[PDB]
Amino acid sequence: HMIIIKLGGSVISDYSFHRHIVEQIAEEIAQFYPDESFILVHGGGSFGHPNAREYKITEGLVGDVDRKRIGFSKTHQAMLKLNDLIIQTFLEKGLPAYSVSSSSIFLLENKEVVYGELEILRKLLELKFIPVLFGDTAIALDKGIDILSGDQIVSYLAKMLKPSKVIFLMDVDGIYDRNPKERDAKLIEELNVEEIRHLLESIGNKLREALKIAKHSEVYFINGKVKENLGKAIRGEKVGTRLRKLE
Amino acid sequence: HMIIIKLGGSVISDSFHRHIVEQIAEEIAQFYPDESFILVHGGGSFGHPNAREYKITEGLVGDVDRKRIGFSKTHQAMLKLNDLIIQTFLEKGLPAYSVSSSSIFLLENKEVVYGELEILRKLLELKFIPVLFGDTAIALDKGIDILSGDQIVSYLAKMLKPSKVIFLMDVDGIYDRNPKERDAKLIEELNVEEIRHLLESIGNKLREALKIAKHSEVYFINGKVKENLGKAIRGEKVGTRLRKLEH
Ligand SMILES: Nc1ncnc2c1ncn2[C@@H]1O[C@H](COP(=O)(O)OP(=O)(O)O)[C@@H](O)[C@H]1O
Ligand SMILES: Nc1ncnc2c1ncn2[C@@H]1O[C@H](COP(=O)(O)OP(=O)(O)O)[C@@H](O)[C@H]1O
Ligand SMILES: CC(C)=CCOP(=O)(O)O
Ligand SMILES: CC(C)=CCOP(=O)(O)O
Repeated sequence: HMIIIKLGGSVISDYSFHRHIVEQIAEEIAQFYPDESFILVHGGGSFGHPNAREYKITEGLVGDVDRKRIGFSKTHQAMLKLNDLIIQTFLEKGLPAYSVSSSSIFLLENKEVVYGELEILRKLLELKFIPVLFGDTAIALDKGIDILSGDQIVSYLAKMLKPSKVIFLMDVDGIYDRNPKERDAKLIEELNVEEIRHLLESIGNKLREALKIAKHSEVYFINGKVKENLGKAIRGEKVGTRLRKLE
Repeated sequence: HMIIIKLGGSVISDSFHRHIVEQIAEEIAQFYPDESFILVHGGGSFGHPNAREYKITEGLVGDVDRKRIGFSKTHQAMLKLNDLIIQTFLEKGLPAYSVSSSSIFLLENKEVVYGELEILRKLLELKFIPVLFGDTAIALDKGIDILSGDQIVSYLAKMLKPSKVIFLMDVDGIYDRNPKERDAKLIEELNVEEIRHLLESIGNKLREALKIAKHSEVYFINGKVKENLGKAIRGEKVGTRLRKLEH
């Protein structure tokens, strides 16, 4: 009875910010809160990618370690600024969004969460709060520092909290049989593991994490810039790309 | 071999005293990275108004829908002040990293009864400087509550057992009478019996200090004079000194 919604990076922003679509997402959620429990995870957007790439966080604690520590902290602060933008938008619509710093509760190894703290998340959901996490800088056991993607957060949360469904808000209507740039690109309504592996053999992080998530939850990939898509996915109606739970 | 420094809300705000934070950072730089440091700061003029307004200390009672929104608003203001302090520390070349207190702690009777400490340890190991703040917090009894900096410091003292805990205050230390009286005398060496004498006649800080002294040496110093922090870190004579309890 809990839904995890992953706000795409290109969805919420591009240091830009699309207030209108965040209001749309909040209004959509308000039609189901507080009857359903929601965890939100928002991407780095135009706030975290600048500093992460400028400081090359994914390289680890190598070379100029002092500059990399400073940039680690600056990138986290920028992500906190974006998180505040989103949280304020959600509060304005009457929804009690509450911020949870991903780097405070997660440890990384090989881009994957290998250590987590979920009790405060559980209690937040129990008191009918909407916890809002974000792709973040994170301490990595192998390379000191790394970038924890929102997809990995969602996969850890999926395998630990076993939500009812996981909804990915993307810039496209769902998963396509080819690159949507191409002219003949067709949208896959019902996704299966066969076409997922076929697509991977030729974004890929998203398909891999979705393969893992589908073990525990039903997955949706929808276009987050159209309001009714979120409600349709929450209500289980036909919308976007559906990846049913692997049985 | 690690020192916890608690920045009182009166020296960091009451508003933002950038110069005092800059002095604290310049003093800390004399020991980084040979000494491990954790920093906790209060609400000052950021979390105190919101917490007084939304009546967070009453818990989840009355109009709870407003209480949740105010809980979140207070946390966001705390994050804003935290960012001010963090950016100040970063400009001076110290890798201060923001740890969200409400993300890793759970309260009962205003005391931390649940806590996540592994990320703090990993931050200290990788020569980072964690910076926590007095915060809003989930309470197991009243739903929501205000987690003060003194309680954070007492919990971290129990768990991590720092070499010392240093309280930065508006005054030179613990006095005989109130410092507003002309004849007040500064107690340069505090013991259990002098503490107990003082309580029977701020008191929260003294109770927490009595608890902390079981694990660590405590210093009460004036945060407005730059050199006091370094005098306390090196163990020199400064302010009030509560030695670690023996038998
Ligand atoms: N078959 C496909 N179906 C859907 N999207 C695709 C496909 N092939 C390539 N893409 C592109 O990959 C992108 C995936 O975004 P992604 O990188 O997962 O977001 P984030 O940066 O938040 O992780 C989409 O914007 C889309 O343009
Ligand atoms: N016996 C005393 N010795 C020293 N200071 C005192 C005493 N009694 C009251 N005070 C004053 O009361 C004020 C309360 O400070 P407090 O708000 O507890 O610190 P913080 O800002 O860390 O919470 C202090 O600034 C201090 O000047
Ligand atoms: C700070 C940062 C780039 C986090 C990861 O972003 P995303 O969730 O992978 O879009
Ligand atoms: C959010 C809030 C009122 C924090 C209070 O912290 P502190 O007791 O001033 O250290």
